[PDB]
Amino acid sequence: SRIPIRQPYHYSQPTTAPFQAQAKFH
Amino acid sequence: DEASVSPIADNEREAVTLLLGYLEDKDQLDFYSGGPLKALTTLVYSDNLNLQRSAALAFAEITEKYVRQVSREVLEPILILLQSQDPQIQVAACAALGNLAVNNENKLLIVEMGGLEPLINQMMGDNVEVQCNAVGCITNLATRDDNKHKIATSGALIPLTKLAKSKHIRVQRNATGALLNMTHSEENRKELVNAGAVPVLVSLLSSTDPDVQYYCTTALSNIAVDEANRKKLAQTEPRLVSKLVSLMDSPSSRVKCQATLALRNLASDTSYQLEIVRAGGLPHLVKLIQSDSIPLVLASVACIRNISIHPLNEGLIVDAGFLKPLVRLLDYKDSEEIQCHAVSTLRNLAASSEKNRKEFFESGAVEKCKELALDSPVSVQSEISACFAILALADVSKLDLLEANILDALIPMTFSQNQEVSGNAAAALANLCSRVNNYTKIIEAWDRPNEGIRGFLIRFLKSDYATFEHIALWTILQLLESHNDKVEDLVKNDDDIINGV
Repeated sequence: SRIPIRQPYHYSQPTTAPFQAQAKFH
Repeated sequence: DEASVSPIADNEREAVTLLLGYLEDKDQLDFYSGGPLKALTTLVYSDNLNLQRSAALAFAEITEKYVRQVSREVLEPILILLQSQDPQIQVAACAALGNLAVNNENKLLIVEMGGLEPLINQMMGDNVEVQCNAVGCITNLATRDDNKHKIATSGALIPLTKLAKSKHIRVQRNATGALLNMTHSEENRKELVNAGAVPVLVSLLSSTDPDVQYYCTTALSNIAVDEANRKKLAQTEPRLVSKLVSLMDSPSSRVKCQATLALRNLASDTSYQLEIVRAGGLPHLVKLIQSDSIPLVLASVACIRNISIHPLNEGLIVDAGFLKPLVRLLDYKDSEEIQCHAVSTLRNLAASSEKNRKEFFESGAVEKCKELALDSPVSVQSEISACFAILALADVSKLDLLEANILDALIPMTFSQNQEVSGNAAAALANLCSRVNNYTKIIEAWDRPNEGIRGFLIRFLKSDYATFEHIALWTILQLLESHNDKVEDLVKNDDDIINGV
């Protein structure tokens, strides 16, 4: 019952993908 | 004039002949300045439709050729061509504006000169080519952080949402690309959600087009970053989880990766921690952590790290055969992040229940952990430390751990200057000494290795960390109440008792 507790922010936190779209024209 | 007359004014004939002169020596002369520019300007202002068209085609081909930073005066005429009603002029002018919008400064300059409303009204006309090109302009302009705010608060998200549903693939690609580029900041994401473009994206996860489905996957992945968004999506579109899960086996690999990451972002919350497992994503992930491609491995192990947080999933996760691929991932030395994710996963699995413990041990997890308990980054050391601290609380497992020479790993870790490592290692060591039927391995490790338990107690008695002093004392009392003569006279050394202050 006295297990070590995981920190509330101890997980793989979400990130914004760095990809940016490029336009294609005529 | 006096000898003859033409339908075209003389300044414009001037412009056309000069332009003819320039278009066949592009090499030598700069076109965004001087002669070429005044020619093109004159042709933009003209009465004659054909000359205007000629100017537009010129601009388009030039901007297609090379992109540089340009002045006010390069932009105004193109902005006036944008005001035209001639379809092909609109096409060429837009294409030129986008080719210019490739360069970063030109993005800000274009938006600041008010190109947004022209582009928007172009997008709401129903000529497909000008839709494609104008939307394309918005796409390229939406790649500068300064702009996306102003783009969002201009009302362009409505025609973008509209055109993202186009039956024409070029338009759809540029549109979803734009919508994707509107998901790099939190408030842009808020604005994007408000426009009601989320159901469109979620639906377009089923697109057969590589570019479209990748853009929508990345966009949704970016939206899942915000918690409020996650909740609202869990409420609004329930099908998302399923579709992403199926996208983990897409033809294109970047889609598999990005979808896995989206599933991680979602797995930040518990409802998704369960619903991903219901959707049967465990197989895909098992396949993925054993893969060659390290971005897939990274995505998948981060994802499973997040999913393993919820206790109720544990059994399923073990019964899907995750343990040994994870232990295998512990051998990966070159990626600290993969190690951290895998060991953290192991920690989660162990911390959840005390039921499939046997399978956990049989996976060879503890021996690998012992192996890396000193030769690893402080992150991995910390997670291994927590893991040991967890395992050493199972009374039935205590003697087995002691027998596997776990003290040879624990005792040195209590020297680590990291609070987590030293602390949890010392706690584990302490709980291994508590109420076991056999104090053999405890005895053998009294002095060896690394000064042994005696050294440990002596040191931690003089720590200022109250908790550490207390785990030392408590250890001592647990050894005194062991009912084992040998150890009780091992305590006869009073380095311990005059330092027991």
